[PDB]
Amino acid sequence: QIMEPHDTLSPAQVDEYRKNGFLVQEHVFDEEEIELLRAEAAQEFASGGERVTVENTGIVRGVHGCHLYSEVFGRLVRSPRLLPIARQLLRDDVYVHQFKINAKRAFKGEVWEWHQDYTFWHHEDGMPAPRALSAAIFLDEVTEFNGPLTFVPGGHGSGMIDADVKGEGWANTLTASLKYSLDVETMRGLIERNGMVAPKGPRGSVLWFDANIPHSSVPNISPFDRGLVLITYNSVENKTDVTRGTRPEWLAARDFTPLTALQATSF
Ligand SMILES: O=C(O)CCC(=O)C(=O)O
Ligand code: PRO
Ligand SMILES: [Fe+3]
Repeated sequence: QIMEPHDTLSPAQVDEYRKNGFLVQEHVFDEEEIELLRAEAAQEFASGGERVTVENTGIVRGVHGCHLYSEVFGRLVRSPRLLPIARQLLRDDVYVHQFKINAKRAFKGEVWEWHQDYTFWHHEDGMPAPRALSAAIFLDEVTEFNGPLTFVPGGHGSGMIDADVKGEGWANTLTASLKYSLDVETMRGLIERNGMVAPKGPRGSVLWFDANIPHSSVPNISPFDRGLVLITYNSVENKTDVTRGTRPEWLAARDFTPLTALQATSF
């Protein structure tokens, strides 16, 4: 049987990723593949227990660490459409630091405050450097009006930015109101210098973005959902210092075994 040979990014695509801190590949997965991922996401929301977050409404907001519990999601992170590019960009073997599905229901979502993901991973999880990235799979078309991820392009180039801390514990690392949000003034400067961009794309697209790029999103006023599957790949050399870790495995992985690609089988 045959998997399609590993595809990697072009030099131009790599350059664009390093400069901007994000990159969209359209139509990586087809509709049937997206429907399978959507059905598995629904199962995870229903059966995820303590791994599930909820929104004012008690409506499901997020589920975490699904690659450890779902055979489908365990295979997805090894996909030949994903793993080769993560290896290319991080210039290493890689593993999954974090996995989450963020629902942003039609008419329903919440405001994710400005943040850098690395700030959490560094301070909560002991990630020593920002040699990590996230792949966001669009389960639905992402538009202007359904609460797209919004970035400051080039905003990753200064590194970790000083952030207000709010409360001990980790409960508020997954909430609308975030543990590390960005100085109102620091953001103004960044945006005045670099601007703001919300990448769009059809269902089945993949949005790659740097661990350190500032991002945000608003509620969904469209009649259409905005499901994102977010896979955070980390360089194996950049494995986190488990002695400085504070969160469970379904938020911050502790098995640093290098991922290998999915091969074709008869089942
Ligand atoms: O789903 C969103 O709009 C925000 C996701 C995010 O930035 C995060 O979970 O860190
Ligand atoms: O706590 C975490 O790791 C994720 C990434 C930043 C927001 N929540
Ligand atoms: Fe984030």
